[PDB]
Amino acid sequence: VDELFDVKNAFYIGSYQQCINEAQRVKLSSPERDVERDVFLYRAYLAQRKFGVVLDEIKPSSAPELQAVRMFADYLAHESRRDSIVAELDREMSRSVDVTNTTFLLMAASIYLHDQNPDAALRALHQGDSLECTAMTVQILLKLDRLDLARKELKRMQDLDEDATLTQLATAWVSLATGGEKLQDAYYIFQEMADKCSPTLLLLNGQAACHMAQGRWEAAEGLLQEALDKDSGYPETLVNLIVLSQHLGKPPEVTNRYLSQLKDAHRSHPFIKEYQAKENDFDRLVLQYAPS
Amino acid sequence: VDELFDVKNAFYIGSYQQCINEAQRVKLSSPERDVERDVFLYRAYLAQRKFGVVLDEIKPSSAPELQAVRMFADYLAHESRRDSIVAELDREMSRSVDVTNTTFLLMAASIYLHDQNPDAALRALHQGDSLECTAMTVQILLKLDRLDLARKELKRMQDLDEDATLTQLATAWVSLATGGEKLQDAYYIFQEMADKCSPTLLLLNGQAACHMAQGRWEAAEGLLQEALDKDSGYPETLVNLIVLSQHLGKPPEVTNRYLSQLKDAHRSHPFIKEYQAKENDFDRLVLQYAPS
Amino acid sequence: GGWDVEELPPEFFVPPTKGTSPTQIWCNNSQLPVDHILAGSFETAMRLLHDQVGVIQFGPYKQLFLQTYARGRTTYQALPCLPSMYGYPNRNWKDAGLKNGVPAVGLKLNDLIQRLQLCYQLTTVGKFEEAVEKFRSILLSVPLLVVDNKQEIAEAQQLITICREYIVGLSVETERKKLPKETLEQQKRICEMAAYFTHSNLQPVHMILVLRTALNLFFKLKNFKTAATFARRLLELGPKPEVAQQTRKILSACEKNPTDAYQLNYDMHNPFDICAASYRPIYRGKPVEKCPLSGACYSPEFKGQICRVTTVTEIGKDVIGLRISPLQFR
Amino acid sequence: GGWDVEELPPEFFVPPTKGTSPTQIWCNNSQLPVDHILAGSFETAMRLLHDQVGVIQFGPYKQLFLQTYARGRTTYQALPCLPSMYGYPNRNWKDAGLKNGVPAVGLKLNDLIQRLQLCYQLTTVGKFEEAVEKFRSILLSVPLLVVDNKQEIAEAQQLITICREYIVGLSVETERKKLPKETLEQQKRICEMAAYFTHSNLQPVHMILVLRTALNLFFKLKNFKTAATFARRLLELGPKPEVAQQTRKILSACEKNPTDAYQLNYDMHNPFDICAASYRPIYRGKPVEKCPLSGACYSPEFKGQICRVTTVTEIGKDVIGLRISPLQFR
Repeated sequence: VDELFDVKNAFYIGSYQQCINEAQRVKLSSPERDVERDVFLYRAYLAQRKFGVVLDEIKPSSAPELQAVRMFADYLAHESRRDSIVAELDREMSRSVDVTNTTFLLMAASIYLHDQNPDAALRALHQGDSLECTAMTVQILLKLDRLDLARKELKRMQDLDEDATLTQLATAWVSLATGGEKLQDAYYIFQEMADKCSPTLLLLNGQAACHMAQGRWEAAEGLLQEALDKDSGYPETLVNLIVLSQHLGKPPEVTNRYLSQLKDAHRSHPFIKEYQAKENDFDRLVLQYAPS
Repeated sequence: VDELFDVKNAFYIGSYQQCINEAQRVKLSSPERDVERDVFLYRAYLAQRKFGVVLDEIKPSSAPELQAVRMFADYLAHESRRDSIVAELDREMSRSVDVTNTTFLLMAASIYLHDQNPDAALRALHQGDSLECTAMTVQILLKLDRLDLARKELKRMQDLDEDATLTQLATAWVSLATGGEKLQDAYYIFQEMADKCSPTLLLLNGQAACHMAQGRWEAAEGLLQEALDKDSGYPETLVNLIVLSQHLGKPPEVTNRYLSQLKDAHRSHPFIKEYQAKENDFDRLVLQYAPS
Repeated sequence: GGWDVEELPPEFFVPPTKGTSPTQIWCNNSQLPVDHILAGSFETAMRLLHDQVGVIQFGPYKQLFLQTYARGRTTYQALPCLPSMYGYPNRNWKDAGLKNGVPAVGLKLNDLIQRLQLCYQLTTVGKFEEAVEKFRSILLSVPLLVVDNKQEIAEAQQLITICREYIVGLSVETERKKLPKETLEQQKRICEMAAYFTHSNLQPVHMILVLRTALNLFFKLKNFKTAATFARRLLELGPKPEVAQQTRKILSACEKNPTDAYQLNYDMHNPFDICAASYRPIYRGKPVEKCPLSGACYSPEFKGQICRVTTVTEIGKDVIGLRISPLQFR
Repeated sequence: GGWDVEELPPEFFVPPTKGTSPTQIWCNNSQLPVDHILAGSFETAMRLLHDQVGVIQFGPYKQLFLQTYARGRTTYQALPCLPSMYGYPNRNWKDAGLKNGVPAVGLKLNDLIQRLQLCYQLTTVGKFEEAVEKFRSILLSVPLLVVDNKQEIAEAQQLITICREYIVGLSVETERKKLPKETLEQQKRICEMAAYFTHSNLQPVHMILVLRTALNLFFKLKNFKTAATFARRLLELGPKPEVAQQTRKILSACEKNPTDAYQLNYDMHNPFDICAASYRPIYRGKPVEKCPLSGACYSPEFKGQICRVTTVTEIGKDVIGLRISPLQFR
């Protein structure tokens, strides 16, 4: 049994502060486990957008896995530096990488996904053998609308460890993309993790998306209101509330309030940029049917 | 269909000689129509100021309708007799009148209008039921600056016979007094009667007055010159030419020639008397601001 | 014969290539404009609106398009610190599969029929500009419906007709109120417009107010013969008692002098349509060009122009017809 | 709020009574004298002329009044053998109605400006009596204008000023020609008048002739210092070559002896106005009574008398001012 079970569990379901709290309490029964714990601790500070902690505390003498976390933190914190970091990453990968260092591969692939380079991220993940590497592949494959490939990678996680948190979570993502009967499946996975641990923003919206996919808008309203009460700035709640509002017949002034609230979500969800893009697409197509 | 259509038509548009000519040609298909024809024949001789024909040929044995025409002729021919004729007319009316004899009512009302008694003339016309009685009421009402009452009487003629010559003519007189868009209406009525029949002095000046009311003085010049060529003595042409001259910037010597020509118009148009009256009014008001 | 068996068995690291997005699947499976707007395919949606219902000026659609776009997809986080996922909720979700999905229905016909009531109230209290805005929103919203059966397609068409009647009527009245009342001729024109408004097909409560207005105006004009018939029709709708009494009083005053003073351009016994741009009558046989979506009638000078009612269509364009149901694609 | 409805319905053979005549409608709607003269209301027209522009002696207006009266109404026959009808043409005929009409414009400002040219020619050929008559007709005609905008009111006022300048100038010259030239003192008076005529504001062609006259007279007097300045001003207007040469000759003869022999009553460097009745200068500060219409200046002995220029006004009467446009009644 894994001494870091609760720590990784808290991190993957989005319960970052519980992860940080539980990492600072566990006893150093190795130096392998010691570094693994510190990796999740700083990844949790990353998830809270507290990049300063990561950047200040991981020094050039710190372990290679921590250097990978700090690489990612440097990227997230410094927009001006992103293109150069990506460039250096490209060279590292072309040169030689410790393939057993899955923490490094996951950080590299994270950076690539944010730099909108799923090919590079998948190429990096392919080199690793770990459960989170497969899970991140499942996710990226789903984003590429390759439900078939995602199903194969998920089957790998299912054969290796059926009861693992990452395996349940990947099962839910695959189910949410499959639709049909499988949607109810996803819901209970999300529910079962909420009622073992704690209902996080991530799990609240997972459950919400399952309900909304079945057309059960009133059932989703409670979940979204609870998520809105926990954190007024989590964007996925705001987007889902727009969808839900319109399916409950509420006035356009509500959709407008959520759209204005989303410009201050201070978390980088693409929805507003896509929205403004479709605003520009529309203006241009107006001038195509009537060249004023 | 009325055998006397052309005869009455010619008379009402002022084409007196054509009326006389066409009356002497029609075939005696009744004794009712016979007397009606003779009435218009002698009214046409009246219109040509040939009172001698009327006075000599209508004898005391002639029909009552002809006696009414000859009454009017006696009045027009004999200034010294006018006040006595009017007196006798007053008594006849107070005593008993055949109300179906519209020819008599029209002759009585003619005499009253010339004796400057519109009340008596309207009172006589009220007793009759015929299209010319209504038309003569429309005319007298317009002279009394009661466009409202004239509109009601005109509406009566319009409901009874829209296409009748008297109804068109009354429509034009009402339009000429209404002004505005309706002026163009009057013009075409006058024009349409000229281009079905013949352009008479009466129709030429009707059209002229429509143009002048719209301010279209140059458009009126042609009509008035044509009327002047047909009859150098018709007064309405002379008066209209005075107005037109001044609106075309011509010298006061032209207005003076028309004013001198009007003293020999040998038709009794009131304009010269009103003019000399305003001459006297002016002389007197001069002596009011400076009692020499 | 035989059974169910008596095909062809076939013959580094490469990053995979993308599959079709679920929004593209939407566009493939649907010919209804709202589904394309939910998919984010604005251009194919505009093509569908132009060919089916005649939209050419799409400016006044911006709100409807963007807001519809915003309800199309849900979003949820997968792994921490990575870009979130999108969900694409289908209306046929029980059996959509990978290839057959078609998006959830976000605007239902009865939402619109409910907005009708706020339009009606606005009209009753006299806020004509705001009632016209709300009415036009319902009108432009109707082509974004998704609708099951033939009776709902009927109801939607009736709804469009209602919004049109009210828009052209209130437009007539708003223009009559902007006109001068000095000349007799100017007053004749005002009465004409009030009489046209009488021939709009509104709800009895509103037709009572338009007949009250017309009755007053034709009474001041002294057109007592036509005013009398306005009074009789108003009395037949069954107004509230105080109005019925004032109306009966005006009616017996009209009948104690049943004469019209002026010929106006208004035929009582002759059906016409109101030119929605010049506010003159187009009598039933004469040439007319129409709005392909609303049914607004226009005098032919205006063919090819932007309909004053809908504000987005081409007068007189030939079109497929409104499409708002799977039924219409057998 | 509400609508547009939320009045009072009321309670033998008799000959009807007359309505208002269209000429009375004219008088009601207009404060311009010409409109009242067209209406046949001479007394109210005279009141307007007296209060606005100061006419008290109306005799010399008889022609203008009567002729204006004669253009006011048209006439046409209705039924045969009955008294003819009158028509009352309105300038606002498109929208006059029953109550608002106001008569057609029969004298336009440019007709008068055109008559100016015949006045000028008459002056040039030397027919002073006939030029004064034509000038006075233009002057008295100006208050019978009807005029649209403020610039035309300006032009009309300038026109009045022009007619005045020419009338008083030619009056001065006509009186100088009637005076004896025997005494030295009589000759001094003649020169004085010629020098005053120099200060009239005429057209350059005419100011050249008045300077030529003055130059000759002041040269015979041996007032070579003032004669020299008349010569220099004449040369500066640019006369025809033969006159320029004769003038340059007289100028160098004046400068070869630049002495004035006599003190005359004529101040070269001092602006004055010419008393239009006694033909003496009234120097710019001193007391003066004026014509309220033309601007003729008079020495104060003459206040209350009949202006020699216009021949119809009261010198020095206070008046509203010329009215010849609807503009002036806001």
